[PDB]
Amino acid sequence: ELQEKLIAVNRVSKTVKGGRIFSFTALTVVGDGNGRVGFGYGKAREVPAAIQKAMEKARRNMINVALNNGTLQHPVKGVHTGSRVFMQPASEGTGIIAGGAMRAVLEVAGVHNVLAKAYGSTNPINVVRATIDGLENMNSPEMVAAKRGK
Amino acid sequence: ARYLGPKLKLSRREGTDLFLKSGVRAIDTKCKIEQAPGQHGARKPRLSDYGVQLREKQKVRRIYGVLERQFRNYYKEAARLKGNTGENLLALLEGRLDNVVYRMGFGATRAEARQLVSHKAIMVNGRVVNIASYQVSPNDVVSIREKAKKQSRVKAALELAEQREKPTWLEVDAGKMEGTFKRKPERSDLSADINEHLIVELYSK
Amino acid sequence: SMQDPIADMLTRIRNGQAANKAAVTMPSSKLKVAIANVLKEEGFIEDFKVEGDTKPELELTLKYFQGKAVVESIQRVSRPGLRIYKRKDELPKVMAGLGIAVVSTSKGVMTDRAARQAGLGGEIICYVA
Amino acid sequence: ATVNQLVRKPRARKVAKSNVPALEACPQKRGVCTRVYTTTPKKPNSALRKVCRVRLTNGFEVTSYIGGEGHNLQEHSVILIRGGRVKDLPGVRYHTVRGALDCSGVKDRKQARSKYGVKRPKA
Amino acid sequence: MVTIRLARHGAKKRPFYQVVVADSRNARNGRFIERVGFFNPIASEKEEGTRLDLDRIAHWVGQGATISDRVAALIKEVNK
Amino acid sequence: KIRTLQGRVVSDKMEKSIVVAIERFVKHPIYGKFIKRTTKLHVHDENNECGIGDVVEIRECRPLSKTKSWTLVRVVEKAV
RNA sequence: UAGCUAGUAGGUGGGGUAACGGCUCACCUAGGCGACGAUCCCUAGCUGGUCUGAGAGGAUGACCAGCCACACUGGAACUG
RNA sequence: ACCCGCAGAAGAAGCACCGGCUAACUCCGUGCCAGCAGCCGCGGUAAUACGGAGGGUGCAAGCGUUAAUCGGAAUUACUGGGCGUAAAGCGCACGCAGGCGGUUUGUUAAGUCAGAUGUGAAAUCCCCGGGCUCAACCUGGGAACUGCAUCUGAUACUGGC
Repeated sequence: ELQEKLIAVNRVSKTVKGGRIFSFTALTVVGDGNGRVGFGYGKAREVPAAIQKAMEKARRNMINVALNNGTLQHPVKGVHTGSRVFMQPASEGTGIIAGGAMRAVLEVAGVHNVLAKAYGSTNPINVVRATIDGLENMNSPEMVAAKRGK
Repeated sequence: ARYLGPKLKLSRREGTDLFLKSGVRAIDTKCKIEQAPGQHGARKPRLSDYGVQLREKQKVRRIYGVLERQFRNYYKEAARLKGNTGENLLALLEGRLDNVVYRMGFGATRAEARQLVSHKAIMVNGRVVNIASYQVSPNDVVSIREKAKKQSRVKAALELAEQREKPTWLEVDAGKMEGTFKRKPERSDLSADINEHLIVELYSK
Repeated sequence: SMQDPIADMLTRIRNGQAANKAAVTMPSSKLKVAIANVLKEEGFIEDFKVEGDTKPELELTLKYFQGKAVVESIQRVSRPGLRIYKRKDELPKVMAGLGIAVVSTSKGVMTDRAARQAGLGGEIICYVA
Repeated sequence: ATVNQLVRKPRARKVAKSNVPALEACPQKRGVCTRVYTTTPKKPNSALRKVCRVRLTNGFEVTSYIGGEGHNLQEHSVILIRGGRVKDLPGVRYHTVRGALDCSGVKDRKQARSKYGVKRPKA
Repeated sequence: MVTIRLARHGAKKRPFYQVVVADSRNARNGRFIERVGFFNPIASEKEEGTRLDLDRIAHWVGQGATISDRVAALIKEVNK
Repeated sequence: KIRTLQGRVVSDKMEKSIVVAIERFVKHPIYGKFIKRTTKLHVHDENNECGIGDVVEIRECRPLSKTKSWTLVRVVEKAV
């Protein structure tokens, strides 16, 4: 059930001998709509080929989580450099909310409502990979029974 | 406010049917959809993300003819009681009198239904109506006045309503030309192409 | 750290599980052993041992089961200067409801679950996930 | 990070005040013309920019831009000004507007007439 | 000094007419001590348009407050 | 019971006045800490049982002088 | 803004007032306040509330609720 | 107030914008000139930005345009920040008030929380009615107004002895 999302795509400029050269770069995520997402970055000549190089990175590793009520099992924190992400679980099917640099990473994994926020610097690659670090921060079940609840 | 271009220009720019300038031809003729696309879209643009966004926002507006200040008010009313703006927004457009008078078949378009209310040809709960931007509720009864039942445009609109899928939100009888609202509409029971993916994220980033 | 020894009690634990250690040690007090039983009663620790009398020390054995760490967050919120007080119905639900808050009341420390039932409020001791 | 210091020295903030301070919170102000001229030639942008000096009853004197094609403004003529930066001019943050007893109107204009104020051409 | 009087309500052209106990000082519509009924002019074409608390009114006028002759004539409309 | 306060005598020789300091806690409206606040008043005495830096118990009475509307009841430490 | 009072700082007996008060006439003394911001000029009435925002905070009080002040501008008495 | 008719399209559409951000524009005119803006700037003979033709795009009895107040502004950080070098430890030692202070048995109970008695009026924000073209509004009931004043209780902890 493979699904892909483009988050951002732009051109870049670079210095060479006595001048400059232009190229394309993309930021993407890929997931299964039910438990996993992977993140990709990529640069190339021609824009579709840059996007495709990012999709191949998003397939190089995926993070697999146990989503609960189409939302988070518990609150989570994710960090990459200056970009800090925090997420509170959402109630009543509503609460979405959050910009594409958080939302796109979760709408590809099967999340329907989530109260995500980003803090610090807003480079979207760092925010997306901090959202992925927050998905490495979530735990699985509802099995260990060590707390009364809830 | 009005639209002064040919009403099919909108559908020909969209490559999609918007239920505009309708009558006893019903569908496709001479709508020229993807046969006369004009000067743009053939060749469909990529453009900015701000495209869908705006051109997708206009497609969910112009299908109900609603003005931006109305659309922002319905987004406020759809953001009530945690009902979701991707869902409870449809009830504020589909439940509006210029859509109800159209769904009942008194007008062939939402414009023609709106016109019939501005011409005082319609009643709601036994009283005449002149405001078409008004919400209808269950047990409200809507009907055409005897002084207007013989207009050829209504005659055609009722023959077109028989060529259209019947709604599960309201009833109408062709012999009395009277109909009653029954239940407020639902996404998986409206079962048609209207947006969700943008009406969940308006007026914010 | 002697100017806030209960903030230091949480620091020693937060850094102890970050180093993935089994035992955490500190100087002992009536409030630390009252809190140690709350931490044992929530199962973050499996033992609290007092040694010395005669330089009394409190050693806490962390209860590692079913994966890494014993807590995800362990915040104090109150401070000896900036004392934070909640009313009986203003007690927050920690960790989206999967965690505890602790209050000192007017007789000694208890969890927000018990403070709710008793109809009590007071000063915040910790919020634990 | 200590707790009682802002009782001794409360922390300060910057208020944005005005970039057009002579308006005293009004959309326009009336004053008198003291000088009519053109600015010194500046930047690789080559043009002849039309300006006047305006004196106000509140103790301000400002340089203001004369938009629209062609003008005949005299000295001592009474004029109105509106606020807004123009970076092609030196430090100018005011526009002098065409509703004046001595000042000429813009001619040969059929579109965009809500600015400057021009009546629809006959025939 | 204190009168059992009318308060127009409804601002311009849309009166609601409430009957209240109020001082001769200050306000002419609001600021009242106790409400003792209503005289609503547009009452859904029903007889529900008039209400009067005759027991509390009798205690206010007994204790020394003025009752308006306009309200004394309206006591008949609530029977009696 | 009557309105009483306790405090320490700040200034004790004023013929028929003594100056007392009254201490309490209050929350700072922005910085959230409960801080100490001290208030001063003049108290009437004719019986001379106290001295500077001694502790007294006082009651409210009638206004008599600038900031003097309170009077002395008893001394609370007395030894020294 | 680094100076500020001086019926000010603490007492005594009448007279005035519904009544506290250096209200008011006498007489008995010499202080009192302030950098932990006294005090004085510039500007300005204040508030239910309104506006903004997620809130804190910021802005602001017409209009609809509630006080004060003021009556050519300055000044004096009566009546109560 | 409210409601119904009469012959007749009858009297009835304008305003801004069109490279990048931020969508709609091709062909001409001018040619570093003339005039635009929020910012780079647009303009020298093939200028999407200026002007003109024909169109497009948005709003509509309006449309554009702005001083003045907030948000965005974590860009004064109380919630919510920084101090090696971007913005900052103020050249370095002692030290009174101020502020801070280990551990335990008593004790005061200001602060705190608890409980109770008063208050947070009329409006108003929110939910649902009534009544006037819709709605506003004017009104009816709920829910709020997380606050505030006092009198008792408890003393974990801050102050105090």
